[PDB]
Order: sequence, then structure tokens, then C-alpha cells
Amino acid sequence: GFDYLIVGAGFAGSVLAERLASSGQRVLIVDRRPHIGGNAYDCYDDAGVLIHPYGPHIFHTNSKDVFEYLSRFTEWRPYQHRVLASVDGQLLPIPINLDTVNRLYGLNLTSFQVEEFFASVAEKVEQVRTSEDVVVSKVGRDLYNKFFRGYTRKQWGLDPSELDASVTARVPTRTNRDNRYFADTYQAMPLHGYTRMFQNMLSSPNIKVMLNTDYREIADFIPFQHMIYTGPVDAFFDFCYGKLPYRSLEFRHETHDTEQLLPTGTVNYPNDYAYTRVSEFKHITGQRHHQTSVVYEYPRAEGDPYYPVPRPENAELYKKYEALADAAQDVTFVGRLATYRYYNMDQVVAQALATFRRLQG
Amino acid sequence: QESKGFDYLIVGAGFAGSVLAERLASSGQRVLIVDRRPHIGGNAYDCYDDAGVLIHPYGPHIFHTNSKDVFEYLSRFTEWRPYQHRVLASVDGQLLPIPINLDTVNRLYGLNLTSFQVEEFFASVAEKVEQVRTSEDVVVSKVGRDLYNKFFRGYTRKQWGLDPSELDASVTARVPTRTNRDNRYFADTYQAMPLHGYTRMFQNMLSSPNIKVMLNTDYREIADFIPFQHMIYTGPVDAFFDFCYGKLPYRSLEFRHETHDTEQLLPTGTVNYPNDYAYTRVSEFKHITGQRHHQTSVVYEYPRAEGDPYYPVPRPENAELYKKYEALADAAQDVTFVGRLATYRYYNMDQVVAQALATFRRLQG
Ligand SMILES: Cc1cc2nc3c(=O)[nH]c(=O)nc-3n(C[C@H](O)[C@H](O)[C@H](O)COP(=O)(O)OP(=O)(O)OC[C@H]3O[C@@H](n4cnc5c(N)ncnc54)[C@H](O)[C@@H]3O)c2cc1C
Ligand SMILES: Cc1cc2nc3c(=O)[nH]c(=O)nc-3n(C[C@H](O)[C@H](O)[C@H](O)COP(=O)(O)OP(=O)(O)OC[C@H]3O[C@@H](n4cnc5c(N)ncnc54)[C@H](O)[C@@H]3O)c2cc1C
Ligand SMILES: O=c1ccn([C@@H]2O[C@H](COP(=O)(O)OP(=O)(O)O[C@H]3O[C@H](CO)[C@H](O)[C@H](O)[C@H]3O)[C@@H](O)[C@H]2O)c(=O)[nH]1
Ligand SMILES: O=c1ccn([C@@H]2O[C@H](COP(=O)(O)OP(=O)(O)O[C@H]3O[C@H](CO)[C@H](O)[C@H](O)[C@H]3O)[C@@H](O)[C@H]2O)c(=O)[nH]1
Repeated sequence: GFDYLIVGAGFAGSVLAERLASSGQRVLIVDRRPHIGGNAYDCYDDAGVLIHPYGPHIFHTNSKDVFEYLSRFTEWRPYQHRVLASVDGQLLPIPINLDTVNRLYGLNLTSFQVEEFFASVAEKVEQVRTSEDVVVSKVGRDLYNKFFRGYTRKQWGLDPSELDASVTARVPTRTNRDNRYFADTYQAMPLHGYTRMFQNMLSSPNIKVMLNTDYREIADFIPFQHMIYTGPVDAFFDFCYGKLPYRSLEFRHETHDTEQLLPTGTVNYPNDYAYTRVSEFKHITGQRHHQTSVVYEYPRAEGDPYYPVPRPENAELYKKYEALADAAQDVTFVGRLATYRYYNMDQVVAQALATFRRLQG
Repeated sequence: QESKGFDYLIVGAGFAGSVLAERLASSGQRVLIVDRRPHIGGNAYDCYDDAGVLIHPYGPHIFHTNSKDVFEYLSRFTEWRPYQHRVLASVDGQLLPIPINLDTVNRLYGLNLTSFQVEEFFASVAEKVEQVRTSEDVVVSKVGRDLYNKFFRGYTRKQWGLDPSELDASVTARVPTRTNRDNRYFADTYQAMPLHGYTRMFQNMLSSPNIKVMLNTDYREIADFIPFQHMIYTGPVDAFFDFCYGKLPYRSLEFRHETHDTEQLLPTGTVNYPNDYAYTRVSEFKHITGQRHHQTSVVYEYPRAEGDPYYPVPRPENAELYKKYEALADAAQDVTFVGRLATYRYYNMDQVVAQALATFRRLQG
């Protein structure tokens, strides 16, 4: 048999599969999807363009440890993602910065001046709890309306006041002129795509890969010691406490007969269209092609779980599940879905590494 | 008694495995298809390289068949790009057509024979053979010693490490000799490449919920604890029976892939080198895939003794060794052998598919 049965071949499951196997363990990693990599899986479309079938996946981290780790399995294309937001018929920097405010209102404030201007408009909040509070308390009611309110309502189906502060706190507000989506120390894409990096990661002879397979389809007749489950929690426990909310997305992919379609990798639509944004994969990968491929993101209530929904009622409901999980003797939970945390890739990696260390000492 | 488990454990994700998996699953059987490699499709696997060029890591794979049955079957899993492969052979510093034909003869010897003449020409140089048995017989008896030496003897010696006389007639008889001006490598009814590659086609083929795909796994690593009713084996026969009769010869290959900053390196899909270099041939994938790209990627093939089994070696000595293993296989109760490696048959893609499909109809009987 195996020492470990890992459910989910994304970062959480693949990072652990790699570490355990590098330390002698015999690992069987399985996934219900026909491919590995989970959400970060990438492949070439019919036109021969490299794309992310599950939406834009830009790698960024502040962890020297995380970056040096991945570096063992892939070279890097230096890349700092940038996003424009379609507001009032323009394409403006988001996160909001000096340039956003100046171009929108036709002002000419310096950075020093825009700090006072924000001050003069930000609503005061006794205690910031909601996604509305974080933004409104920093940059006033108007900017909140034009950049965050609409987008949030469309993405989650919930007003920012029905969401925890951490959600819209992901996008910081700047008084400077930095226009990168991330100020992280390390920002780079795997030179030949995520999938390629996962294959290196899972190359050990100590790793058996099983695809197109629900773990429940084999758990009964396959000898294993410990289980590492990276799927959704509520599903692991047959939805015993009811359905734990997970927001989902639909992706409509297109290929155009032109080299470039967008000014940058991603354009957000806070106040227009059904989709939240369009992305162009050549901006992100650096691939050269006579054509180009893009993807439109439509928020959905039903579908494969991609987003936990951070808010009081869901935090509580998860705690019920967390209780069962912590009780689950021979099963360790890790990942964005398994532990219900709005995590980026690097964060999942860290959580995985840390989980590996405990399982080791 | 223990678990019932999978109805079928299938070893190999090549055409032999995949076709039986799809057929079995579609019929309602639970299948676990396993392969020691980290990908499906066996030799026919294809992928994009670092440059973004669709290539065949295991050498050039051109699909051709005369079986309508087979073509329509594979058509269920992929659209087609019509392609008719054309090889050139480097002889006397020239690039001449092979199969040998009217143009090959005329251009090589600077002749002006008509089709009707090249027939009399061949007749006049052919060596007679009481009974054709070797690869030397099939050729020499048709186009003569000189053409044989120039197009076959050197190539064959390099590919197999054996003189054509040390190989069965069936080996070189694969390449027809022509009196017409056909320069196609195949004259089959249906010649086309899978529009988006073989891998895409295989994914559709193993996509059923009834099929579980296991990669990076030698069946021996699991056949001890995973329950299964019947096994379909598609690897080398001798290895299945622990070489209890000794190593069955299989020829291997080393592939050297290159990418060049040009649009096109070769006049055709493949160029053969019967009398030059270590490698037997070079191939440019864009000719075969139809892909558009500012660069191009090619593969050189180097015949090898040691390595992964790619070719059975048809000759009396080996046919005699295989026959013993064949009896073992025929005795194997809950084991079905099918494919190029598992039945020791020099088969093309379309042939293996056909053999799998037949195997399936028998299983369903
Ligand atoms: C649209 C989108 C864009 C994103 N962009 C970025 C970005 O730009 N930068 C960034 O850092 N992060 C981004 N992320 C977040 C990033 O994708 C996650 O941090 C990371 O993918 C989480 O990895 P994971 O392994 O924990 O979960 P996953 O990657 O989802 O892997 C979990 C796997 O578990 C499998 N599974 C679940 N249940 C079962 C079961 N029952 N049986 C078998 N298999 C099962 C699933 O099929 C899935 O493949 C983005 C996420 C989304 C949705
Ligand atoms: C260089 C080259 C070029 C070719 N070109 C053409 C062509 O142009 N046109 C054409 O029609 N045909 C071509 N062929 C032939 C074609 O590849 C074969 O007909 C076809 O691939 C045979 O399929 P198969 O499934 O029977 O064997 P394979 O495709 O080899 O699949 C067998 C699989 O079994 C796996 N396996 C074996 N033992 C084990 C084990 N112990 N545990 C787990 N897995 C195991 C192997 O890893 C392998 O993937 C070519 C072959 C080669 C080598
Ligand atoms: O223009 C915006 C952007 C965000 N928000 C709000 O702030 C939240 C967080 O925004 P994220 O971009 O971080 O949310 P995503 O998961 O949808 O985006 C993913 O894709 C992006 C690519 O553009 C980034 O790389 C990001 O880190 C990555 O997790 C949103 O849910 C929303 O409530 C807006 O109101 N307006
Ligand atoms: O120029 C040649 C070609 C062949 N032979 C001899 O005849 C045999 C049969 O030749 P193949 O080309 O058929 O050998 P392969 O299996 O290596 O070829 C594979 O690669 C080819 C790519 O051009 C074709 O697609 C072919 O059908 C495919 O199975 C060779 O082994 C050799 O003995 C030659 O002497 N000279």
C-alpha cells in the first residue's frame, strides 16, 4: 500500500506529495479532475496559446522560503501584474493611487496632497468589520462606489457590508504612484507554465498519480496510513451541517486574430457588463504568438468551489466543520478549500510546507 | 474471499490500452488503466515544447489506415487534418523519393525511363530467389543489388544492428517499390493527423467516469493490493513472465530534439539517411502537425540496443523465443495480451487499434 493518500493535486496536495516522497514516504495522490495542478493548471488551447482554464493565475509572494522552494521545480519569467479598472469610460489604476484620483477628477494633487484629500472624504468608523468599512473609512463613499461596491456585488452576490473586512482589504489603497497589483518582493511566472512545474514536483518514483478519480472511489480497497484531504470540508462530511457556501465562476475563453487585445493583463469592470474582468494570457506568460487568447469571468452561485465566502455566518458554520476535521484522526486538512481560507498560491504552499514539518518534526 | 475491485486492470496507456479502456467503460465495466510513464498515449504521446511547438517526444507518428472501421472509431475522439506524409532519402548527396519509384531511378542514374520502361529496367537487374525469406530477398528480387545497397542495406544495418539477411522478409517489405510516380510514403485511403494532437484524442478516449487513470506506476507496484477481475497487458511479453525464457529482443531508440530559429528546416516531413550519420532520420513536426510558428522543432533518431522497447525484431531466432512466451500468455487465464509490445508484432497505430477492437468483441463473447 501507501504511507499517504493525498486527495487533490493542486498546490496543497502536490507540495505535500513532493515533500513526503522526498523523505522516503510512498505517496498516492489522486484527483477527480483529468489533470494535475488543481486550479493553477495551464495548457495550450486549439490556437496553440498558453492559458489558464480556471482564470488568471499570477504568482506573487513575500516568502523567500516559498519562492526558493518552487525554484527547485521551475525557472522564472520576472513579471509584475497590472490591472486597469473601467470607470467613467476610462481605464484607471487599481489599487487606487495618486494617478487614479488625479485622472478621474482631473486633479493635480501631489502624493502629500492626496493623503489630506482622502482624509477629507473618508467616513469614520468606530470599528472596521465589514468590506464596506475598510474602503469607506480610507477613501470615502464615492471612490468606494465607483471601484469596490459594484464589483463586489457582482462577484459575491453580496454587498460589501455583508462581507468581512478582509475581502476588500486584499486590494490596498495607495497615496503613491505605484500601479502594480502586488507590492510583493517576488513576482514571477513559472517559465514554462504551472503544469510543467507540477510535473517536476510530482516526478518522484515514490509518487503514484491517479486522475479522473474521486478519492471515495478507491479509499475502500487501497491500503494507506494517513490521509491528506485538500478538497472542500463540507463535502468530506457529507454536508452533515448543511451546505457550506463556496462562490464559483464560469469562464468563457476566446481567441482573437490579433497580437494584442488589452493594454494590460487584466481589465476590471466594477460597473459594467456581467463579467468581472477580461484577461490576456500573453501578458502573463510572455508568449509570442500571431493570435491571442482571453478569458471572461462570470460569477456563479452554483459550480465547482473556488471561493470561500468570509462573513460571520459562514465563519461560524465552518467552525462546526472545523470541529469534525480536528477530530478526524487519520486525516489532515490543508488548502484553500479544505480549511476554508481565501488563500493565494504562495500561502497554500507555506501552509503545506508547515504541515509537512509538523508531520516530520 | 477478498474484494472484487476493478473489472479490468489495464497496463499501458497506448492505443492498445486506451482503446480497450474506452470500449470496456462504454460497456459498463470499471476500468483502472495504469502506466509507468507520467502521461497517456504510449509512443503516440505529443506535447508542446519550451518553444511552443507541438512535437512527438517518441519520434514521428503519422496516422494512416485503409480500415474505414478504425478511422470512424478514432473520429469519435478527434477532428482530422488531412495529411499525406512524404519521405525523402539522402542517397549520393541527393534527396530522392522513398519508396523507390520512377523519379527515384531516373534522378539517381540520370535516366529518362517511362513507367513502362522502369518495369523492364527492374526486371533486368533483379536477382532471382527460389523462395523469399529475408529482408535481402524481398528487395534484391525486385529492384536489384545496387538499389538495395543504396536505399536498404545501410539503413537496415543501422536501425536493427542486423544485415537485411538476418531479418525476416516482412521488415523491408513494409516499403513498397514502385514503377509509377507516387512519392507518398503511404497509399492508404485514410491519411490524416489528429487536428489537435494525439494527446487530446487520448484524453477524450479515457474521459469516461468508468475509467480511472494511474500514471507513473508500474503495474507490479500495485497489482499486489489493488483488486481486479481481469487484466489487459500491453507491455513486453517476456517481462510479464519474468524473462523465464530469457530476454526477448526489442530494439530501442534515443531521440535528440532540437529547435531552430527558422520557419522550416526540411523540404518534407522526414528525411532518411541510409548511408550517413549515426541517426537514421530527421523529422520536422510542423510538416506533420500543420502548426504555424516563427520557429521549428525537429527530432533525430538514434537506434539503440538498450532502452525502452519500441520495435520487435522479426527473425527466426526471435520468433522462436516469442512462441514459448505465447504459450504462457495463451495459458494465462485472467490475462489478455494485446498491442505491439505484448504480442510481439511490428504493428502500426491503425493496426493496434484494430487488434484492440477485435480483442474487445471477443471479451464480449
Ligand atoms: C479565478 C482564480 C484566479 C486566481 N488567481 C490567483 C492569482 O492570480 N495569484 C494567486 O496567488 N492566487 C490566485 N488564485 C488562488 C489560487 O488558485 C489558490 O491559492 C490555489 O489554487 C489553491 O490551491 P489548493 O490546492 O489548496 O486548491 P485547488 O487548487 O483548487 O486544488 C484542489 C483540488 O482538489 C480536488 N478535489 C476536491 N475534492 C476532490 C475529491 N472529492 N476527489 C478528488 N479530487 C478532489 C479538486 O479537483 C482540485 O483540483 C486564483 C484563484 C482563482 C479561482
Ligand atoms: C519511433 C516510432 C515511430 C512510429 N511512427 C509511426 C507512424 O508514423 N505511423 C504509425 O502508424 N505507427 C508508428 N509507430 C508505431 C506506433 O507507435 C505503434 O503502433 C503504437 O504506438 C503501439 O501502441 P501500443 O499501445 O500497443 O504500445 P505503446 O504505445 O508503446 O504503449 C505501451 C505502454 O505500455 C507501458 N508499459 C509497459 N510495461 C509497463 C508496466 N510494466 N507497467 C506500466 N506500464 C507499462 C509503456 O510505458 C507504454 O506506454 C511508430 C513507432 C515508433 C517507435
Ligand atoms: O477592482 C476591484 C478589485 C477587487 N474588488 C474587491 O476586492 C476583492 C479582492 O480582489 P481580488 O483581485 O484579490 O480577487 P480575486 O480572487 O478575484 O483575483 C485573483 O486574480 C487577480 C488577477 O487580476 C489577482 O492576481 C488576485 O491576487 C487573484 O487572487 C474582490 O473580491 C472584490 O470584493 C473590487 O471591488 N474592485
Ligand atoms: O529508407 C528506408 C526506410 C526503411 N528501410 C527499411 O525498411 C524498414 C521499414 O521502414 P519504416 O520506415 O517503415 O520503419 P519505421 O517503423 O521506423 O517508421 C515509422 O516512422 C515513419 C516516419 O517517416 C513512417 O511513418 C512509418 O510508417 C512509421 O511506422 C526499416 O526498418 C528498414 O529495415 C530502409 O532500408 N530504408
